[PDB]
Amino acid sequence: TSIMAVTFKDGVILGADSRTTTGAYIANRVTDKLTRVHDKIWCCRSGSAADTQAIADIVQYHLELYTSQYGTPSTETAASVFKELCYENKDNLTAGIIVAGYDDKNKGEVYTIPLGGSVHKLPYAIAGSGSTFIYGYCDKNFRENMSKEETVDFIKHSLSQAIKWDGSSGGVIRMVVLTAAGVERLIFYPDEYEQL
Amino acid sequence: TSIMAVTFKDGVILGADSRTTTGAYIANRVTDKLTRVHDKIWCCRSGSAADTQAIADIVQYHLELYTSQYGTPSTETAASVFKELCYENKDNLTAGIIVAGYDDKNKGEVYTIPLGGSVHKLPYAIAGSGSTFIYGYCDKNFRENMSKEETVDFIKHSLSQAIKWDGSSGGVIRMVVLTAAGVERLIFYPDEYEQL
Amino acid sequence: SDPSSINGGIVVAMTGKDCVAIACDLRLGSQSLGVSNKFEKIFHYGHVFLGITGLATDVTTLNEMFRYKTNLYKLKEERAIEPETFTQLVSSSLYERRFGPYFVGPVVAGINSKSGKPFIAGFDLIGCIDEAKDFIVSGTASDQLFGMCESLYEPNLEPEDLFETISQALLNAADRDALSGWGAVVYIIKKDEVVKRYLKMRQD
Amino acid sequence: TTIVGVKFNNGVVIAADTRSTQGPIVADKNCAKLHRISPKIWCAGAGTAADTEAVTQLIGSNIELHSLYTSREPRVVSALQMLKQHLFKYQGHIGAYLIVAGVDPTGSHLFSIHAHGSTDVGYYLSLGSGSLAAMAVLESHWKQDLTKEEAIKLASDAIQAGIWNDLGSGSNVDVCVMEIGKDAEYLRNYLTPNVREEKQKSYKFPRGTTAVLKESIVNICD
Amino acid sequence: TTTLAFRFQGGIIVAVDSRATAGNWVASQTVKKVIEINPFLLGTMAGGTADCQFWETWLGSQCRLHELREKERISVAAASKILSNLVYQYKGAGLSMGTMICGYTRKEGPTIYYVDSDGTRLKGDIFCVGSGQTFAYGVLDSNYKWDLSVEDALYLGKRSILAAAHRDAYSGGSVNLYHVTEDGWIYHGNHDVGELFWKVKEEEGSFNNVIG
Amino acid sequence: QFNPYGDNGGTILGIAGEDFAVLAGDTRNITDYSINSRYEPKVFDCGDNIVMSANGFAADGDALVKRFKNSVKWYHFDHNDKKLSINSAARNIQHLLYGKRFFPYYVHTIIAGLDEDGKGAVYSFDPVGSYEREQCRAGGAAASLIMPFLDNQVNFKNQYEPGTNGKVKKPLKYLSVEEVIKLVRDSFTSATERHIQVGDGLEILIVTKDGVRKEFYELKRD
Amino acid sequence: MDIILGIRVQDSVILASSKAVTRGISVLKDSDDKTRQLSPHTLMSFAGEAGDTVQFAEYIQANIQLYSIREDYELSPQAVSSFVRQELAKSIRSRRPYQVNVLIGGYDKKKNKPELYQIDYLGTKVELPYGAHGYSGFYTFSLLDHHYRPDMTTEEGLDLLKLCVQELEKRMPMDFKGVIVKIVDKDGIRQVDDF
Amino acid sequence: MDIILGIRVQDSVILASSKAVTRGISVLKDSDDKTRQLSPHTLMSFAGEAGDTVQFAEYIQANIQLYSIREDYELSPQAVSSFVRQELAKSIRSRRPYQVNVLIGGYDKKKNKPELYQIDYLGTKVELPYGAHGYSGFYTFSLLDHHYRPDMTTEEGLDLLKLCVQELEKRMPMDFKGVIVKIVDKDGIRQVDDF
Amino acid sequence: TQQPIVTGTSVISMKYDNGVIIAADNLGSYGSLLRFNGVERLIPVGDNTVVGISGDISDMQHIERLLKDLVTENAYDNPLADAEEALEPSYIFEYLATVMYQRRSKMNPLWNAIIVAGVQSNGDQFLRYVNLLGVTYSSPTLATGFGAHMANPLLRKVVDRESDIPKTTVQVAEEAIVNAMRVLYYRDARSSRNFSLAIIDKNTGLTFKKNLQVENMKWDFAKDI
Ligand SMILES: *[C@@](C)(CO)[C@](*)(O)[C@H](Cc1ccccc1)NC(=O)[C@H](Cc1ccc(OC)cc1)NC(=O)[C@H](C)NC(=O)CN1CCOCC1
Ligand SMILES: *[C@@](C)(CO)[C@](*)(O)[C@H](Cc1ccccc1)NC(=O)[C@H](Cc1ccc(OC)cc1)NC(=O)[C@H](C)NC(=O)CN1CCOCC1
Ligand SMILES: *[C@@](C)(CO)[C@](*)(O)[C@H](Cc1ccccc1)NC(=O)[C@H](Cc1ccc(OC)cc1)NC(=O)[C@H](C)NC(=O)CN1CCOCC1
Ligand SMILES: *[C@@](C)(CO)[C@](*)(O)[C@H](Cc1ccccc1)NC(=O)[C@H](Cc1ccc(OC)cc1)NC(=O)[C@H](C)NC(=O)CN1CCOCC1
Ligand SMILES: [Mg+2]
Ligand SMILES: [Mg+2]
Ligand SMILES: [Mg+2]
Repeated sequence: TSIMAVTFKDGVILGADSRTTTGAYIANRVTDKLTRVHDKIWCCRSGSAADTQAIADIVQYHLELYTSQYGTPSTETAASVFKELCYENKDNLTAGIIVAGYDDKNKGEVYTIPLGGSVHKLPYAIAGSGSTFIYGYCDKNFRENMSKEETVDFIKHSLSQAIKWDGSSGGVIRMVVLTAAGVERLIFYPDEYEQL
Repeated sequence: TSIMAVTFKDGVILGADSRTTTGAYIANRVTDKLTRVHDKIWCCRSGSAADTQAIADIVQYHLELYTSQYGTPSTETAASVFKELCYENKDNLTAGIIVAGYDDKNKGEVYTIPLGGSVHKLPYAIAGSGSTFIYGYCDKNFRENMSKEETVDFIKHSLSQAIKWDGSSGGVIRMVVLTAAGVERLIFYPDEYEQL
Repeated sequence: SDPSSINGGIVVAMTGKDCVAIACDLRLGSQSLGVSNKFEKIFHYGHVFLGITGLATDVTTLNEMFRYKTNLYKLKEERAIEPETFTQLVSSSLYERRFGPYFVGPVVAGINSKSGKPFIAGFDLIGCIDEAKDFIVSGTASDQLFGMCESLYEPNLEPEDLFETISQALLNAADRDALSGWGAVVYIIKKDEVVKRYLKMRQD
Repeated sequence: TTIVGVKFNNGVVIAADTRSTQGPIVADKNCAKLHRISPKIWCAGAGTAADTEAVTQLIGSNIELHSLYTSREPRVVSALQMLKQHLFKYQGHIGAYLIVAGVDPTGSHLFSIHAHGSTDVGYYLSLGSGSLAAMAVLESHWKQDLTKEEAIKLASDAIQAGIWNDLGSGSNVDVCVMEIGKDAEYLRNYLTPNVREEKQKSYKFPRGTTAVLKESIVNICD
Repeated sequence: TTTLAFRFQGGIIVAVDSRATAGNWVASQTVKKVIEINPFLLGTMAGGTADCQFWETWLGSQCRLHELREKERISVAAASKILSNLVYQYKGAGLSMGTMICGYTRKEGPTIYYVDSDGTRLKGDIFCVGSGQTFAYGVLDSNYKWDLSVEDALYLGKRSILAAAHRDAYSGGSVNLYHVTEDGWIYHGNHDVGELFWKVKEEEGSFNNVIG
Repeated sequence: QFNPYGDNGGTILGIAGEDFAVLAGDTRNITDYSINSRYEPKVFDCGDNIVMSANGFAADGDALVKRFKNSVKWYHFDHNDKKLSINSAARNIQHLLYGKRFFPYYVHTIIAGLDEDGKGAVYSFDPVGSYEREQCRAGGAAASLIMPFLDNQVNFKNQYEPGTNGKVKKPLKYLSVEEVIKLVRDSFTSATERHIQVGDGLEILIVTKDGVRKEFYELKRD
Repeated sequence: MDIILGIRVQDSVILASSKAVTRGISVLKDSDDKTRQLSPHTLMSFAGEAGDTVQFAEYIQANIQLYSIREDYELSPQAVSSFVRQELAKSIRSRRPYQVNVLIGGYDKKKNKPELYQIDYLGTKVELPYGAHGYSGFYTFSLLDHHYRPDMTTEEGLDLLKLCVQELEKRMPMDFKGVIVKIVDKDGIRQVDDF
Repeated sequence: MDIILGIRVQDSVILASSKAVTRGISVLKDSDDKTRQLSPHTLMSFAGEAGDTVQFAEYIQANIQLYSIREDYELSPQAVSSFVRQELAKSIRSRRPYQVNVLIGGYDKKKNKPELYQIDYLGTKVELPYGAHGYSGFYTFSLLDHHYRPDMTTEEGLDLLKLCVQELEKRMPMDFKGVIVKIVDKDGIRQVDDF
Repeated sequence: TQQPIVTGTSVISMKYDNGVIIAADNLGSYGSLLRFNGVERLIPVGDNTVVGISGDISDMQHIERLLKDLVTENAYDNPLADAEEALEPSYIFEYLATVMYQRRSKMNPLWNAIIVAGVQSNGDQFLRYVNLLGVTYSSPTLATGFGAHMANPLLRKVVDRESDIPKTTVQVAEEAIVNAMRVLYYRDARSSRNFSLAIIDKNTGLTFKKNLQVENMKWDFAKDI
């Protein structure tokens, strides 16, 4: 994997490639690594496909039960549930999850949760094997309060580079836009992003 | 280490940090990883300090003996001697060397030699542990036939990022400019590059 | 210390025209040392026959266990268990010990008393059912048995001809395996008579 | 094994070869790798043979009870959810690799599950040792908006690729077609391209060839 | 393998089985485990087939060179020591051999030497070598007397291999008999265990453990 | 760590008649679960009416055959074009094999031809050079399947004269070349059914006093 | 532990068991009786891991004695052997298995027949005319294959047994300090004092 | 191999060496002489790795015999022991060391004194009144510490040696099939046939 | 004893009626890092042979030098170096096969899988494989690495046996090869989009095509998943 989530003026955008591997074999070239745990709280999944799925399913269950009793959960709350699972089962998990959501009070928020189960709230986050190759690029190019079109380009260019160098990354670039307007799914094919 | 060599209009420039480590301890914070094997053929050293030194010394000896008999060696010739040593002793070496030189016929040339001892002629090369973090940035920013000032900025900004993310890299940014004019040594201190 | 090849032994089953045959060797050893030449590996519960190869303690244990289970079956069902049903019972019982298995290679053989159809089946140590029209093999000389059966076997053999085929399959397979042999028993099974024959074979 | 699953116009089709192996030995030359979870949800299974059969029966049993409880036809996502949570719980020790497909009130579906409990979605999928041979064919010939007869052809061609090119696959091609609004049709031995040629000789022995030491009538009656 | 050779009043008996194994796979049932070095010398083979077969044939070439150079047949002691000194040079390399060098010379009389691959060399009257050696010992020791007749000694040797062939899973096939006298060795036939066992069982009344 | 050995599968089979000998071998070549070639011959005419096959690790097999073929050539040069007898070939091959006792050729070797009395001869070797003349030998991946069938049909093992109370054995007799080829073809079709590494094609080399003849037959390709 | 033998003849079962108890480079005892009487007509010899052997033997003994008192009846040798096998068959899949091999010699009073059962620590049971555990079998089985007849007397059985002990004393590496011999027949269990 | 003892008394050195040659679960021989005469008044016993023992003993024997023929003179026991030690001291740092432990019993004709040297495979030499190699020492040293006197006769030495063999036969795990005893004195080397 | 550092993935090839086709992508992988993109893994020897190499690239460059040297050495004292005594594909292969097996026998292998494709002087198609173990084999279609698992099945559908070779044209053959290269780009995680392809024809000779790209790819269905 190569995944990232980026806050901006109107909210937050999540981005991911679509490659799943079993060794050097691509088991699935059209994967959806951006998953819904709540209406406007989503996560990017990296690490073990099985572990991250099992975690996301449990979180989605917890937030559904939270909503039934206390109404819409905050993005921080969603990240805390992810953390609790990742931290308490650190010995048996290989999951690097980025949590991203949109409140109307808090706007866009991004939390990253690495292997150990620690929580880190950031303006933007990158993760997955292909993230290593774009730390330099993303630090140099990220600006706070970008527009939607700027953030889409930032993610597209970043993941394009991650995909180019990382063999464990590829396929399409999926994106999910979280704003007050709603939820928008974007897809970008090799023929576009490869020649950026 | 984080090292790089970049060809440009007037020739080639080599760049390196100055950190040497023994675990997480910095044994030398003012290292010179840019070494002279000939008047206008230099190399960047990454990997084992002892191995790369022993190789560079042998190469410098070979090129000195070459010059005594056949006159100035080409940059390709210098890279071939490095390769021969690295390839034939691949089991006992941990050396990632970038060879960079200036001919008047061939102008600036860069050859990179990774662990296996293969040779790769490129417009520019990056290597060392800290190179991983700037593949994205360098690919996006490199242009052929840059000026001296542009190339210096390209290397300075690149190594600045490599240094920022890599714990195995730091200290000063040394550079060596190879042109028809001669050899110029440049140094750039933390207070300048850190806030780029 | 490979549980399935400490004691040695083989079982083979075949189908014929309105009949089935199941055969086994008599050896029980402890690696190189031959200990017993009377150790039969075929048992029966009513008209359903079960052969078991592998670790002898488990062979004994499973026989006792399936006798136990088929006796309670018959008391509650008020009828003898059929081969297809027993096959399922064997599979369930083996998979119950999924992460601490019996080191065995069971083989079911018999004729369904209602339909009259000949039935054979094989299992791995963990319960996978292996059903076959022709033959099932098991034990330390299974490779040999596979080769013998695949070449010698033809469909719809008469009981007297089927006896010759299965016997020659077992004997020649056993003689190429160090841990199998030391005598042999063949069961010829018809709809309502079963003949048991002891074979003369080389005793080395 | 080689197994595949292919989506089409009004449903989904799955297929499989019929070889079972023990190391290099062919244990079963015509085993059934296509399993019925519910009437219109079918499974193709590769990996540990006993595990695929046992996990498919258990979830199939629980699906039937669930269907009876809810007074509803079972959904593929329920089978998928139950299988994956069972397999995940056992951390890959239950070596079941499944292609789950079927039709339900929600529509037609195609999924795969791995032993550690991860699931995929797709229009075409392949699992097992001959999945690379099969996927090569699927990647070459698949297209959007397949018909029923095109999907069957594509599926069986993908299985044939495994049969011929993978040593872990062989013998016959089983197929199951699950179309919306219709009964699922299981096509056992849909193709049989590996019939054994006539033997050169009959090895029927003269009666009396085998030396016998003892005879006795066995009592099977009470 | 099971191989034996014992000394007695009438010379030396040598008896061997004929099985070859690769794990539990019976590779052969008709292998020659006695190699005839000259008209007065025999070598028995146990352990690695290639190791035994190669080096004992080589031993035969060395013995031939001795009698060419010295104009005299090699002693059993010297012949055995050529083999033992050879395998000692390879000690640790992983050769696997249990051999017996049996023969008659004027200066020595009937003589048997045990030679193995860790360099052990022993003169003795009775030895059994191979995976089934213990089974052969059991029968041989409990029936051995120095005063056995040639007829009885031949049978005991044959019967001891049969005992081991039966009990030891890695022995079997057939029994090869040899008798070594002052006049040289005499071959006393190949005896298939397939027929020999039942013949011995019936005539002798032994092997009551087996279903008759 | 680098593993210098590999397993290229396949199986071979040698039978000797009264005035002839056959050496057969399938033409399939494999690594792991992939087919490298459907027709890669491993039974070779080495000159002097000697046919040879070294089955197992093909690189070692080819190396050995190459060295023996070369050995035959130099035998002619050094000993006035004298014909290399099958027994002398056998002894020579032992020294080839044992020369690498501590880094062995990973192959089961079989050679066939005629002895110096004109009678059919088959010799077989273990990987390090132990050898033995026989009427019959199967080698390679399916050796354990075929060999017991040969014991029964060539050497009439476990077969007694009918009605003689298991007292009189079926007498040994030489088989005709027609009968032998029937057994070879049935052996290989049986082996192809139950062994995954065996199939594609069968190539038989028949050796009489007139020379070396070849026959080819198709085998199942799954 | 180490050497335990058993021979079933016409009218009795004879068990021979070594007297040595060795630990390290010291023979701690040369008069150890490696046997327990389970019932008046049933004897069990045992060999194997230190501690386990006696602990198991006495545990079986207690159970058979408990049965005898409860039912006022002696279990058949076949029944006792089956009970013992099952205990070992349980044991082998325990956290710490009993590493004990046993021979059970008994006289069935209902059948008027001697019976010998060989059971290893895995729970592998076989009825035999003669039996042995450990390395002893590698010598004695072939010896008995030759010299044993099914219709022998107790005296003939003892001479046959002397032949086994002599062979073992000749070819076995370790000094096992002779054997204690016991006879099981219609009159119960008795020990031969001069062997 | 296994048991080799040595006792130096007033006028002689007495070496006792076990007769058993065991390999696996079979005693292959019970009359093995684990000794070589190096010179008329020097005897060497040996124990250790199979093959190595005899190969080393005979190699030393050949060298001492060569010396004797060259100089027409017998090396002193002290000189022979020093030669043997050095050969072992070389051996221990070879590619494959000799795993052989030796005792050298000799009578120095110039001094008119018996001498006993114990040398292990490392090349560790000591002169002793009594010596043993392997597990034997764990019993015999303490026994001899008690019963040994420096002025004993050859007969007293043999009785002292009988006491050692009896103790070993009682407490040692393995059957070593008795010992061959040899005496080294002013008249050379002779073997006691009835021990 | 080695471990491969910079590696090249699949090399694929097949025979057709008049000659052979061979292809390999232009990637030099450094583990999971797709390090070098201008690597040529097809090396022509003369005008009648192409050697395709996968595996360790430092060893590939060594083999390049050997072949280069072989051409030089063959020209020495050879007036027919460009005629009857030119290097045949069969000579080039046997030389490499010898070297590969010798290196494995010295426990220091050249970590490569190699396919030698060419046309003999008599017009016959040559196609044979050799690898680090010294294992050699020939077939109407040959492929290394992932190509063995994914390309061979596709190429065998065109040429399944010897008799299919005369029936196969260069257009049909090249189409299959190019299709296989696309499939490998979908499914091999260490493959690149850019590749080289070579045709050695008995009439038209050696045609070396550089900077080819995988195209006509199906990705649109991804939006629905
Ligand atoms: C990139 C592609 C490489 O890791 C991503 O991290 C990707 C994330 C992803 C994939 C699908 C859906 C959502 C998110 N991860 C994988 O593709 C993952 C690689 C991986 C395997 C095992 C790991 O440690 C346990 C960590 C990462 N692939 C898988 O999970 C595949 C489906 N399964 C296997 O490779 C089988 N594994 C099971 C665990 O043990 C090793 C073998
Ligand atoms: C960056 C700092 C991290 O690797 C560079 O690669 C740097 C290159 C350099 C340093 C000085 C002068 C010229 C070039 N490498 C190091 O600083 C190097 C790290 C390294 C150690 C061992 C390696 O494998 C053998 C590879 C890289 N540091 C050293 O060589 C220091 C001086 N020595 C040690 O750490 C002692 N090593 C010796 C080799 O075995 C492990 C312990
Ligand atoms: C192909 C044939 C594998 O090459 C398929 O995956 C196939 C799937 C299948 C499903 C249902 C019914 C039949 C076949 N799998 C097998 O045939 C499977 C191969 C296999 C076994 C074990 C494995 O390790 C987890 C992986 C693959 N065969 C079996 O399970 C056979 C029937 N049983 C055994 O081999 C039992 N052995 C296991 C080892 O211990 C001794 C007994
Ligand atoms: C009995 C049957 C127990 O093996 C005999 O010892 C028998 C002796 C014998 C001697 C000459 C001719 C035929 C038979 N030994 C064997 O048959 C022997 C058993 C054995 C196998 C491997 C060994 O290495 C530790 C030692 C002994 N069988 C073989 O040698 C078989 C035919 N070949 C191989 O196992 C090939 N191996 C040999 C060692 O190098 C690797 C390849
Ligand atoms: Mg830093
Ligand atoms: Mg036997
Ligand atoms: Mg196939």
